[PDB]
Amino acid sequence: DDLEQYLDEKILRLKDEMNIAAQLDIDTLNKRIETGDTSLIAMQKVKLLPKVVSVLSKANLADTILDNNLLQSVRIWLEPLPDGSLPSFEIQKSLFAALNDLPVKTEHLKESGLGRVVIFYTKSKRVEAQLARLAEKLIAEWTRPII
Repeated sequence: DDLEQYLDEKILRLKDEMNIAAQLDIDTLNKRIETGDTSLIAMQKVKLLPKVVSVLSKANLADTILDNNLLQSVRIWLEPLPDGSLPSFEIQKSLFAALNDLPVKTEHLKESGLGRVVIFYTKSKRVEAQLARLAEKLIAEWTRPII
């Protein structure tokens, strides 16, 4: 309960770091676009990805991850930009593999916005089939009646 506050703060700091990385990468992309300089490339998310995968993979962190809406930040990494473009394949595959192991429920999808993003992955022509089908399996599962 102070052990539980320490876990919360640790997940909340990752949540912030993920959002800062995503915003930095968007700034870089916009600059690469404005200037046409292809030596500018967004790297903040990929540098942070190993930590995100590590944390998301820890069984005893599931409750803290789910209770602190870390899936919101996961959703921000996955979500399409307004032109419809997606993060790299490596980010998609790493995040979806990590989500495959988390006990996600409808309430988390609603609160994080992840539900509508995972649905988008089931439909977008830009997504590799293996990930589109995994997205379709996960959404069915996460929203299942619960016998």
